[PDB]
Amino acid sequence: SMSVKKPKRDDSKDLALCSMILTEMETHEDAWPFLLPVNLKLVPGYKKVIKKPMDFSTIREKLSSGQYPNLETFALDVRLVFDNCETFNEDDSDIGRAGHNMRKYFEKKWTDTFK
Repeated sequence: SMSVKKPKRDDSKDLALCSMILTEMETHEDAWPFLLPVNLKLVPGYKKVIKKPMDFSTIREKLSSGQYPNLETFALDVRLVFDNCETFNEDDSDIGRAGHNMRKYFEKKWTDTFK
């Protein structure tokens, strides 16, 4: 509350560390469904159904330009990518499996780097 704060966690390395995680997600062999925005002209139903599209290149641009206020808003966009994927793709599909795999890969790096 006013003049009452928990001890100050060092957040000075968070930007650099989120960048490293994102590099690792970018270079994963199963990243290909997520590297670029879904083409809303060429994929019927995507625009109407997925209210907040997100992809790794859009996260990269947001990260590089100071549009994440803190590490939690970064994680929320990464998770959005996988939530979108599950909304539109059957579990038993190459893309559906890719999304589950990448979400696992992310959540471990996230825990190991920050928890």
